Amino acid sequence: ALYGTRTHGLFKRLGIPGPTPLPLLGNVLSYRQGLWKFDTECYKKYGKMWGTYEGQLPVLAITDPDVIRTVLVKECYSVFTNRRSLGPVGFMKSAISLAEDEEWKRIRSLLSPTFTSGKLKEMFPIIAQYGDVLVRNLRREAEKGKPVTLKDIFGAYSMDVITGTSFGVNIDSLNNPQDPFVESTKKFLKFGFLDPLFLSIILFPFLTPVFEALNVSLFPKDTINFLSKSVNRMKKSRLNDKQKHRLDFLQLMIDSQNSLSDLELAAQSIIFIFAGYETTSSVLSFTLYELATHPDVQQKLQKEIDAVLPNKAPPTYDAVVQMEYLDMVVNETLRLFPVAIRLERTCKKDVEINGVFIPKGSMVVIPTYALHHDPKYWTEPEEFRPERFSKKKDSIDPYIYTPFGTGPRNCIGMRFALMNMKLALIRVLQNFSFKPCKETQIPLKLDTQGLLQPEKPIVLKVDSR
Ligand code: HEM
Ligand SMILES: CC[C@]1(C)C[C@@H](OC(=O)CSc2n[nH]c(N)n2)[C@]2(C)[C@H](C)CC[C@]3(CCC(=O)[C@H]32)[C@@H](C)[C@@H]1O
Ligand SMILES: CC[C@]1(C)C[C@@H](OC(=O)CSc2n[nH]c(N)n2)[C@]2(C)[C@H](C)CC[C@]3(CCC(=O)[C@H]32)[C@@H](C)[C@@H]1O
Repeated sequence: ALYGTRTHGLFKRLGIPGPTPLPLLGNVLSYRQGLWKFDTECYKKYGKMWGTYEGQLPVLAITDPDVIRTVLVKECYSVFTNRRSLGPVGFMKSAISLAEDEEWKRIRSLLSPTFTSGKLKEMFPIIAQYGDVLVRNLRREAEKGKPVTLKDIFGAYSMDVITGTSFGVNIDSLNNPQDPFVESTKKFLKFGFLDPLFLSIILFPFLTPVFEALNVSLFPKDTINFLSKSVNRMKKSRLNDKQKHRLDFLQLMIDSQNSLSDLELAAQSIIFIFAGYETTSSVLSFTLYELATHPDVQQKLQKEIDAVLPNKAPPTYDAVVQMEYLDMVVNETLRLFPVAIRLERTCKKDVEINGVFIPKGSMVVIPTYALHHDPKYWTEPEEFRPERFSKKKDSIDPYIYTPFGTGPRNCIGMRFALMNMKLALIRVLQNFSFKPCKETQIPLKLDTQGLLQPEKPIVLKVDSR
């Protein structure tokens, strides 16, 4: 009867193991140690499948590849079409990721042409120009002999490529410390699942219509207002530029208007900036950390770069995407550090998952981090071994290794993100070597809040070649 406990007997009734939930809270306060940690410990303790509660919301975690393939691929359109229902977001409900069902299919179908093979190849010289700025700014920090905080300069690179390619504007995050775009992303859900507003929605989902009527949002009003005005400024500039320009992300949405509302257009732009910034920055920083602590891998990778691009030859799109050892290094980094930590799907109706009848509205979790570190699938899972992804080896199971997800709801900017990071890695490894200093944290400790990120900022010594 009590509102805090109505569903907390479900998994016990179904014979599904899991940690005993607390009234009102469920198991959500166990997230405070980091979702990567909670999922791993539930996996090791309960096995192939376990259940938890976010407030009263039942959460079923699955690790079997075939069950994962059923949820993410086979029954996506019919059952598992959307992820969680976030809460009060305002107009950001129309963002491609947060849109649901047929509205999501339409928006994704409209935006997907942004990342065709031709469009990725077309925008590659824009990314290469920022790569030149990256090497030069990095040499400036290197030649003082002092260690380099990677997220400063690679965050600026990550924000520059997503801004220059999508909106056709060079905001020059790399050369303008105090970048309003970078700082606007910082306020969003700092405390993660310990965020008071987000936690109140988890405990009391019926508060969402109340907060929507009050224009309260999980997104910071300041961030939303700055990015919307920025998008609208670049938009008006594009309509007045009596000159040539790419058919880019911004133009694609402008074309949809002249035949997508002003708010919907802002929502897509805001999501692309959020999804593209911290992800690309973190993975680049994780990769260089692993290369600095594995100098044999760093040397071998530099040898492939010099063989394919002799005499510091500028990379081409084809060169970037076809360097085998570079691909394995990036894949192995994403195995160790899948920054989204897990995949989530909502049951839009009752469904039987692996002989288990799960009610409508429940959440299914694919614990990407736990599966990436599972010794059942990877020998010595904590070790950084790019040779795991050798083309000569057996094919990697696409439902165990899910750093970008799988199925119709997977990462739409996967190839774009892989091109950005590989371009940056080639250019800096053509010019520099990376090694740890006294200020480097070895081994790397993970934060407990939000995205998979280091507890302390990664700092490395950078020497010229
Ligand atoms: C290394 C960098 C990146 C990682 C690890 C990453 C990871 C992910 C993951 C795990 C998902 C969820 C897929 C699923 O639920 O099955 C996702 C979705 C998404 N990503 Fe990425 N991503 C990255 C870069 C980017 C970039 C650069 C963009 C923008 C250009 C982007 C835009 C999106 C969008 C829009 C979605 C939602 C797709 C949808 O719901 O239809 N991501 N990403
Ligand atoms: C803001 C975009 C959303 C809502 C959160 C994302 O996360 C971010 O984009 C960065 S979170 C952040 N950046 N800065 C601060 N302070 N927090 C996640 C977690 C991920 C990294 C990229 C993909 C996806 C979908 C599935 C996910 O796993 C999320 C997007 C598309 C989401 O729709
Ligand atoms: C799926 C990723 C996780 C597990 C949930 C996220 O939530 C999403 O990413 C929602 S994306 C979506 N919801 N509905 C649809 N259609 N797409 C949260 C809540 C957030 C928005 C983005 C950051 C973070 C960490 C701290 C949080 O607070 C969560 C990620 C990194 C989590 O690891």
